[PDB]
Amino acid sequence: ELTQDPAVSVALGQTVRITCQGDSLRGYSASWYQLKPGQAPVLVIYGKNNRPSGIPDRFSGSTSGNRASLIITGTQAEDEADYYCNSRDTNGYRPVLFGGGTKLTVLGQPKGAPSVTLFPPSSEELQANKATLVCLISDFYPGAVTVAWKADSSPVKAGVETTTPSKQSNNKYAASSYLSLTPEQWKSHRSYSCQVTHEGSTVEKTVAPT
Amino acid sequence: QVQLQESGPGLVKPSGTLSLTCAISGGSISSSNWWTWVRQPPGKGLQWIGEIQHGGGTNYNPSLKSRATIFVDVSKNHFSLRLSSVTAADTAVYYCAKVPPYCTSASCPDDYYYHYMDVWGKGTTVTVSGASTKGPSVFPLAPSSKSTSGGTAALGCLVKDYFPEPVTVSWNSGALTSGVHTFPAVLQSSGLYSLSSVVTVPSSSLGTQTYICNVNHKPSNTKVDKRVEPKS
Repeated sequence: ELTQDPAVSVALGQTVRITCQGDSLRGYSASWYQLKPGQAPVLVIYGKNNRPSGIPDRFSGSTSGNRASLIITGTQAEDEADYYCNSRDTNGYRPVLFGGGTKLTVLGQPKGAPSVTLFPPSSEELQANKATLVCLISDFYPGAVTVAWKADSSPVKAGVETTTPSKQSNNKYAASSYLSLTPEQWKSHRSYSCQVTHEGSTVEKTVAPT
Repeated sequence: QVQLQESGPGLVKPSGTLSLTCAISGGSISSSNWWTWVRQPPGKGLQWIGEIQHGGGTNYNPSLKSRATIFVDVSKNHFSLRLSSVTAADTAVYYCAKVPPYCTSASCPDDYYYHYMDVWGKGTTVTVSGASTKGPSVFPLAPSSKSTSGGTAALGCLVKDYFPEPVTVSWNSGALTSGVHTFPAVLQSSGLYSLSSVVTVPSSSLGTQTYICNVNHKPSNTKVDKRVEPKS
C-alpha cells in the first residue's frame, strides 16, 4: 500500500529528495524513520514539516494527498542510511503500514586509511588449550578491505574469519579478523602476521610467542 | 521523557512461543497512546506487528494475526508481545514503540490527525534456532601502544564463542566511556559468535588504574568482569 523509491544517491553536500506514495497518506500523512545497522529507527519528519528535537534542520518534508517527500539539504556522511515511509490506513481496522525502504547513498565521501591493531593469544586462553589472534581494523573509507594472515611468511589456509565492515560513530568503517589456532600452532612458528589491504595500500602487523 | 525498554529470551526454538515485554518509564501506560511492536528481520525492512491501547482494543498485522497477541499489565507499566509457532522467518530485532492517539471522526484536536512513531525502545534480538545457548569465555587483550597515538595504549577484552547474539560490554562499570571501541561480532564456522572491545587510555595510568571490562550475555544469564593487566 506504501511505495517508495528503493535506491537514491546524492553527492556529499547536495540536496536529496526521497518520495513515498500511497492512498493511506491522505488520512494521517507520512512519517519518516532513519535506520542504520545495529541501531533502532529514529523519527526525522512527520506531518506538515514537524521536526523532533535533536533532528538537524537540514531534514524537512511534507505530504500532499497520496504523495510525500523527505528532503535533506547539504547532505552529510552521517545521513547515509535506510529511510522508511510510514502511515496508517484509513480503511478497515486501520493497520499501520511501512514502505519498503529507501537506501540513501552519499557519494564522494573522503578516503581514510585503516589503523590496524593485532593482539596475540592471552596466556589464560592458551591454558584453556586454545589460541585466538585478534586483528582490529578501524577508521577506513571506503568500506572495502581484504585481510590475509601469515604463519611466519606462509599464507594461512584455515581458521580465519573476518567481519563485514561496519560504520563507526565517525562515519568511517571498522572490521575485525580472527585467526583460531591451537596452542601448538601458535608456539611452533616464529610469528604470525595480519595483512590489511585497502585501496592498493597494505598494512601488516606481526606478533610472536613469548 | 517517556522511555521504552524491551526484555525477553533471545533464543526461541522452532514452533515455540516468543515472549517479549516492554517497560515504560518516565510516563504512564494509562493514556490514549498506542503501544506498538515492530520488527526488522535481518536484511529486510521494518514490519509492523500490532498495537494496543489501555482500555481500548488491539490491532494486528493481518499476516501475523494468527500468531501474535499483545497484552498490557497496568500494575507494572508494561505491555507485552507473544508470537506463537515461530520459524526462521521470525528471527529479527524486535522493537517496542509509542504511537500518539489518532481520530477517526471530525472536530478533534489537530495533533490527532497525524500518525507517527515517537519513542522507540533500543530493540531486542530474537534468534529462532534449535541450537543450545552457550556463554562466552572472556580473555584479556593486554595493553599495547603500537597502533595508538603518542602517550596512550590500547587494551581490551575478547568475548569468545557465545550463542546467540547479543553481548554488551562496558568498562569500569560504566565510569570509563571515552576511547571505548566495541567491534561488531564475527560469526565463526562453529556457529558461535566472538567480539572484541578495546579502550585507549593514557600510558601513564597503566600501572596504577584498574581496568575491568563488564561483559553481559543475557541469553545465557552470564556476566563476566574481566580484569585486564599489563604483561610482564
